[PDB]
Amino acid sequence: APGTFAPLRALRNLSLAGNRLARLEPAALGALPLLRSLSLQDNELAALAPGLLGRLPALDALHLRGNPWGCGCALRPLCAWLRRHPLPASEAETVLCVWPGRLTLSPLTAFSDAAFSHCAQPLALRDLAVVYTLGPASFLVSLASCLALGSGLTACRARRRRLRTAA
Amino acid sequence: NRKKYGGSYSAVSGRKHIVVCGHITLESVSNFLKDFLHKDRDDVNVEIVFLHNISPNLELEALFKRHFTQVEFYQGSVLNPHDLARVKIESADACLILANKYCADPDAEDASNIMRVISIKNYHPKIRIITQMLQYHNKAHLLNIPSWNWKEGDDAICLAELK
Amino acid sequence: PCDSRGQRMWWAFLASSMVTFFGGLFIILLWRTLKYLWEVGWMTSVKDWAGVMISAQTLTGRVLVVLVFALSIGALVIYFIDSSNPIESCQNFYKDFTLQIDMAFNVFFLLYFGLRFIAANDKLWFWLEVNSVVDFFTVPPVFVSVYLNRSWLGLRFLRALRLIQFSEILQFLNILKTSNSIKLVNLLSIFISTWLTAAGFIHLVENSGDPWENFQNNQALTYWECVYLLMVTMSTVGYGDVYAKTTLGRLFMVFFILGGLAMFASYVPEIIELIG
Amino acid sequence: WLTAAGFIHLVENSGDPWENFQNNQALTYWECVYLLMVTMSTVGYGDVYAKTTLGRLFMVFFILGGLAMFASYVPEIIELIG
Ligand SMILES: [Mg+2]
Repeated sequence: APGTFAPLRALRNLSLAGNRLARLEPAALGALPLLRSLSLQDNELAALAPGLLGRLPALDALHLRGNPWGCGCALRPLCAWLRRHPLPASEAETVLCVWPGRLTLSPLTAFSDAAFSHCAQPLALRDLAVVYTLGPASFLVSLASCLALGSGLTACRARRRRLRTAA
Repeated sequence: NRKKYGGSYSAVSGRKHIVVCGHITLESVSNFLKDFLHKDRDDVNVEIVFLHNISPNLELEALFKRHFTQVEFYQGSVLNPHDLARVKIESADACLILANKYCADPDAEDASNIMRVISIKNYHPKIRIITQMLQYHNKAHLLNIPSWNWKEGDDAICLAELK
Repeated sequence: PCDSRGQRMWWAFLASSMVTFFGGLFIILLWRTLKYLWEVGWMTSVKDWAGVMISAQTLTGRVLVVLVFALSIGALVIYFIDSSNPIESCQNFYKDFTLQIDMAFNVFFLLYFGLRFIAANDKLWFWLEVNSVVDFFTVPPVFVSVYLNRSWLGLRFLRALRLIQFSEILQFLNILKTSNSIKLVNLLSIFISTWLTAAGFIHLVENSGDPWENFQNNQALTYWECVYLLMVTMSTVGYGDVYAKTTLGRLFMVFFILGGLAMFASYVPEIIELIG
Repeated sequence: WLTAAGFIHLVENSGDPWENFQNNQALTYWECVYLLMVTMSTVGYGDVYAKTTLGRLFMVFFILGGLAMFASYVPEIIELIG
């Protein structure tokens, strides 16, 4: 339940390992500024939702072995944490992808930003205008092109007819 | 419940348009259109505007569809001055009244035709009118209308006389 | 890679289509109000040329009409194929074969829309036709999709509404003349278009849960299951094995029963009688 | 009625081929007759229904031609008997 851990202002290490937690929400943890490490090993966490790790500034050590990590964009905020909090090699070798496919059982630390460039980047200010203007601009261009083609064809036909009426 | 063919014709500069009213039917309209738009005739752009109270059926709607740019239809009554203003009788080059050649009472059909021509003359006297008359005497009745003047062009085609 | 979606950005495509349609309306109404408050014509010449093109009055016109028929069927098939894919996905334009075909179809539909607009008598009442609307909510999203390398299966079901303008196509080509056959094609087109469009809308709203619940009401209904659900619904049978669970799906079902059960009950017996 | 019930029986007892016959429903012929009567009568209890893809497809295409047939035949038969 969200807010379960809220009153615990002085938490340092929280253990949730060996459980059947399918999904962990940002509101479940609450604000834990003093939380220094978290344990989530041997669980059913398919992926960490965005905004979960944003409320733990002091989270320096994290355990993620034996978890069904579906290596997609849903864990983009996760690996970005791992890049700035390197894991020990013994722990790193056990943290692997789980999804069948291109990324099966590949270490999470082996995925770089370029590997997930296709993922949803935050909204920009150029593309925001481009998507808004693409529709009407394309419709106007099509209308102008049709008008120009029709005008040219009609002028050509009229010129051919009046220059060659007697011919 | 709606009027799908209710609308006002728009006069086009440089293009003469004629109005056809009276006995409008699939066979009659098809014959008129194949005579009017024949290839052997000189290339003149004339817009046909049909005015009739009864809404066209699927066959007549399809026939108007084949002549998409050539013809137009507007559901209305010839008696109403508003309907006559909708089809632009004021700017029309001519008005043609078709007749039901095959009718129970030829005098009644002639009465309907003189109705229609009197209505057009009442709304606009200058307009030239081409009509069909089943009986010869009703043509003489047509001559009694004040605006029925032959000099500028005004034609009564008596089927009995010509036959 | 895989699993390319973690969030939702449907508002891009939706707002592109919406701004196209509403900007057209605003410009037309502003032109009307501005006019209210203040040879033979080359505009008339191009309008007449476009009117000849829209009809099958010339060989090139017949070719255009037959192409419109074929590409409407093709775009419907493309939507059917893409229905299996997830609601939102990331794909590459120059490495996938379906997006190129869809782009060609939409470019053709845009040019055809331009021709129809040139040929139109009243611009305002042309802007509010169903064909124009389905052109507004189908082509701009595909252009946005190719620009952003991100495909959202949104209002693509509206392509089924392009199936309505088929009796008129056959009437232009002189194929369809007698009143009974025109009535048959009209009834069949309207019935099948409404069926497939409602099924597509149900598929979209069920696979993408209602927004105020953070999209947590997914039912995972395939398109064929939604077609079957619509058939069972407007047929009044109502098995209950498949039904709409989201609030938006239930709302559309409530507002669609009123207009769809009557449509079924008046169209199916008439179609059967006319074929008989 | 009997032919449609038999087709449902065959299709449901033999699951769609592309699923390697993994969609058996094991309906008796009487259950299929009852289902067809409930369907083309527009009642639609939902306690018995077709689950295979082929069965659902046939049911969709049979609804159109069978509900009208029921609604046109049953009152006429009752009137003739009366
Ligand atoms: Mg016109």
